[PDB]
Formats: sequence, C-alpha cells, structure tokens
Amino acid sequence: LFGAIAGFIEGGWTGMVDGWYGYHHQNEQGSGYAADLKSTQNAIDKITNKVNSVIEKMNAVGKEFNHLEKRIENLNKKVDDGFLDIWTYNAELLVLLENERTLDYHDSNVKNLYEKVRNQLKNNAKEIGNGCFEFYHKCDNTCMESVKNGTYDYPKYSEEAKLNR
Amino acid sequence: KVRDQEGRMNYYWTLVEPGDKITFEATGNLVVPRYAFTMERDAGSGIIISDTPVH
Repeated sequence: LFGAIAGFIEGGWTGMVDGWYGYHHQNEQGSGYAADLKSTQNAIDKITNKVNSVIEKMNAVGKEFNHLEKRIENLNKKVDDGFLDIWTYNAELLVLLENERTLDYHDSNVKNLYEKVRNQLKNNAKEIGNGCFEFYHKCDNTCMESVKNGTYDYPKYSEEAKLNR
Repeated sequence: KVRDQEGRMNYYWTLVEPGDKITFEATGNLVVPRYAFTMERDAGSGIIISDTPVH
C-alpha cells in the first residue's frame, strides 16, 4: 500500500476518461484533464499479461460399480472430492491474491507519477497537499506540456518564481 | 420368482481380436449369439445419466 489512491489523493476523477492515471491543469488559458498515456499503456500491457498468465495456467464421466465394490467406489469418490477441493482452493486463493497485487500496482503508479512531477517542479511550486501544486510563476500551456512530457526547465523560471515565493 | 420366472439366465461377453477365433460347444443350456458388434475405439466419448431433452 502506497497511500495515493485513497490517500493524499482522496477521490477519482470521472472527468478523466482518456486514461487511468493523469493530470488536471488550471492556467489562464483554461482548465482541462489529460491522461498520462505512457503509464496507462504500460499498465494495460502488464495487466493483460497478468490475466493471460492466470488463464494459461489452468489448461470426464463417472464410473459404475456393483454392490460388491463399495470400497473402490469410495476410493473414486474420495479422489474426485479431493481434487475438487484442491482446485476450488487454488482458484479462490489466486483471485484473492491477484486482486491485492493489482490494486497495489495501481497505487504505485499514481504515487510514482506524483513523485516524478514533484522532483521536476521542486521549489518553483507549492504542494497544496491534496495532490496538486500551485506554481509560483505564470506559465502557460507550453509549461504543462513540458511537465507532462518530462522536459521541464527549472532554470527558466527559477528567478521568476523566486520573487513570488 | 422375479418377472414370473424361477430359473435364471446369466449373460456373458467377450472381445475377439483380429485373426482370433471363438468356439462354442454345448450339450444344452446355451443361448447362442445372433448379432455381434464390430467396434472402433476413439477417446472423447462417455456415458451420462440425464433427463435433459435432446435438441
């Protein structure tokens, strides 16, 4: 557990519809939602592989006995019930563990996205605490495109952000 | 008496391989074959007990 999905980000965005994890900006040019497509694509590939691996791992009639073969009939019944119990247990356990692993995977993705944006903005922005940063400089759509790509220019706004800080 | 009969009939079967012969000798009490079944084997069949209709 990484404390992001139900942690410092306390709610999901129905507005976000282009991806699983993403970003919301509020410039002077307008508001918007925009998903992180690289993270979403990687997550989709990994989870598809997970489902396929669960599927690929899994892949009769009865016998009749007369009244003088009760021992062999009981042996057959024991074999059938034992295998049934083992396979039921395996299926339940696999689903239960895989679900937690998936949820933790999503939590890790969200937290890593937050970490990546933070290590890029540094002191030019302020952590509000709910999941967002308030920039100390007035930078436009090109700014948030750069932040999303990962090509933010800290020296470019370092001086401008210092007076407002 | 079951089915209004006091005597009995025991039923026997055998499998004769290709090139092999079967021989019946008697002085009484034999219910002889009339029809025999040439049989071919392939896996994937079975016997199920069901009251479900066939469509």
